[PDB]
Amino acid sequence: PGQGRNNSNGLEIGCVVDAASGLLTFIANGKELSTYYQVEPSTKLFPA
Amino acid sequence: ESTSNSKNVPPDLSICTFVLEQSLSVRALQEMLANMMKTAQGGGHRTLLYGHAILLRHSYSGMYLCCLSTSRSSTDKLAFDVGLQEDTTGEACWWTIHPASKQRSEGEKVRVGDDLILVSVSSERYLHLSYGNSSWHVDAAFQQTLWSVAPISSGSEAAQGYLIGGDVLRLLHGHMDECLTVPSGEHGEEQRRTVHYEGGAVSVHARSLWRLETLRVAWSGSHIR
Amino acid sequence: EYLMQTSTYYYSVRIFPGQEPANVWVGWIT
Amino acid sequence: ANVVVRLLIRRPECFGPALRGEGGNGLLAAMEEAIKIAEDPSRDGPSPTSGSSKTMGNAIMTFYAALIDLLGRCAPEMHLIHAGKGEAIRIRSILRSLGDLVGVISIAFQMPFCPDHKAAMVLFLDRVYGIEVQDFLLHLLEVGFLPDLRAAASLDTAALSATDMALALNRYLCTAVLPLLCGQLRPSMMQHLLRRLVFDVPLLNEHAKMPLKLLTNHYERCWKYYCLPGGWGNFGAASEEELHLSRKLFWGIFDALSQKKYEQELFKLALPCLSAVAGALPPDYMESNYVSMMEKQSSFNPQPVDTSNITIPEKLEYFINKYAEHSHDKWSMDKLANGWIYGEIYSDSSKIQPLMKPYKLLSEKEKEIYRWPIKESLKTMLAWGWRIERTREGDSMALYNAAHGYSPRAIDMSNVTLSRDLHAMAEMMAENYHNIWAKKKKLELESKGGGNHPLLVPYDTLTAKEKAKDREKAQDIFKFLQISGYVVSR
Repeated sequence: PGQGRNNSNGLEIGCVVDAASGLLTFIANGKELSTYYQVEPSTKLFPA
Repeated sequence: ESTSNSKNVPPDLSICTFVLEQSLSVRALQEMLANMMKTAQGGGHRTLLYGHAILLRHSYSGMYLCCLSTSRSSTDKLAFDVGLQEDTTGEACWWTIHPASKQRSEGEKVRVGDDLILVSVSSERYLHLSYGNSSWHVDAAFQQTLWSVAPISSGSEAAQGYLIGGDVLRLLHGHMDECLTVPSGEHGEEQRRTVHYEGGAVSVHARSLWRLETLRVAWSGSHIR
Repeated sequence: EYLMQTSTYYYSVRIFPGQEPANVWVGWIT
Repeated sequence: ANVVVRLLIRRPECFGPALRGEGGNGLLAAMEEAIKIAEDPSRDGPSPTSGSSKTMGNAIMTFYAALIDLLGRCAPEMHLIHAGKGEAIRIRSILRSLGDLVGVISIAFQMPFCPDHKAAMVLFLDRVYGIEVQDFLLHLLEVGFLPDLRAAASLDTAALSATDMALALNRYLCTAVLPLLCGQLRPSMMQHLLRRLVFDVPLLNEHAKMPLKLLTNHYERCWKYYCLPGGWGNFGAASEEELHLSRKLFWGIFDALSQKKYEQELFKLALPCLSAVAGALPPDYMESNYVSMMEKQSSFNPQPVDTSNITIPEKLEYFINKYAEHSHDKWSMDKLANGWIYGEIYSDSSKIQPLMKPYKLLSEKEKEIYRWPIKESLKTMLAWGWRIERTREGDSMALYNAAHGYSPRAIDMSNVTLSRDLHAMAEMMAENYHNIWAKKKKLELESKGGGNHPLLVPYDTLTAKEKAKDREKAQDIFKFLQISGYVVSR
């Protein structure tokens, strides 16, 4: 609910975590709400 | 190139040497491309006449000085500046001569050391000597400017390996095959000022070469006495 | 072992989200 | 021509007054220095100002006009016998080299001065350059913008208003047939030409203007005629029995063979076809006014309304205040870009604006300034009478992403598309605003007791410069009328 003025809503900055077993972080919101989707390591490839 | 200060600042004539390739009439406007030598190869050593188109060939470069269509000259916004180009194709390629005054006429034979007037056949402009800022600038303009020619060399000489001024050469020893050589320094600062001899591989190469030229502007490329 | 650091490969495939044409979904895919 | 060109360029002693260098003839400086000396002041440089229609005064800018006229008339003949294949290309090259001379369009653009010199100016472009390529015609799109605007105003049987230089203007437009021999944005010169035939001041001169309107539609797209056909159909229905016999010609030329691969609609062609049918029978007989009319189908308002006694129902309680605060936020953003900051004491030198505060604490003067146009607009379409909706999900007043918590944010609301009926309503509102501007112009003209202004004109008369401001105001109207869950429609 921050509602950032103009196009200032994160721009989906990516931050790879050291471990792929648990989770990788790829968010755009100013505060985290829920991106868990716990899966085994599958792939990392070109951005889409 | 300022050749007036012959005693103070020596000039160079290798870049100023010019050679005439062909002499045609303005009436003889040959047909354009998609009908280069078709019919203009009859005889040889054809004499030069007033009012005939002439082609200026530079001595050591095969570029031709004719009718550069550029607007880089902002001195008067109108006069074209003439440069050099390779192809002998297109109407903007030839210059034709004109007499200085009524003492001559169009159709005579040009004598040695006369006064000449040059006009571009394309833009109908003359060679100009406009002053940019206390300096010279060649321009293609419509103002009068006289010009003169000095014969440096002839093509009919039967040299076949004799000495002519303006030709670079090597000063070498007959027996030991020794020639002079100038060393190379760290970056062209001081070590290029020394002189020494060196034979063997360095004989037939670049650093052992100098140009021999006569002080006289007229007939500089003559047999050395 | 990214000691004295939080994450790595800080980058983004930027799409201006402030306009919100239809509240677009964003995330990785398999 | 070849001999005179060769001799004149061999001896160019026709120097310029201001520009340096050999030769001269620099219009971009000479014309501009001569106008400031000749137009307002007298013939000499230092001299008082006098003279109306005065056609070192009339000397130099006519000497030049003669010079470029001679150059244009001595330019080689084009597209009839010689087309770049007759050795005469060097003459054209020299003429173009005399780019600097390519600025003939720029020279003709300085419209305040004899109208006859513009004939030579356009003749030079016709001869040496040509506008056979569409790029130059897209750059210009008009023979003359201000002359076209002024010829509309100079149309009446009055002593001090017309019949002074309008005859010279008519002769110049008679010469101006350059567009003869796919509109991109909005070419609307046929609406300007429509005014010319309403009252034929120059006799027999309408023959030169007939093909300008006739051949234009052949090049033009059918859809490019948007509401100018509606206005022209209104005028044609009004004057179906009139000396304007080109109306039926335009009707035929459009309606017949306007059906391209698109096969555009004929419902809008049904509105004036029935009017023409009902107005063709009461007249008894014209010899040629109904011959070609076989298939007519595929198968100025100065005072719009008066709102002196119109009461506004008080259904506006929250969104009006919210959008007034939004307008004040936009003004605050503008003054922040200027450099103004909030303060306690007003100071123009220090750029202090104490009005940077919420609308509830704002001052009555600025409140009335922000509220009067919106209230007047709402009163106007309430007086006209249209339905008002109260959709629940259309509440987009606050949905996009300092002292007293004043933190305005920019909103990009120009990305929203609006319906055609709402576009028509906003166009009616824009016409009302233009009529208000015309009313203030009439009031100031009556107060002054004399003068003229070419902005007392309809939509299509407006060029792109003023149409940019018109479209910006229309976009503001769209932004105001596209939100708050309020929908106006018939």
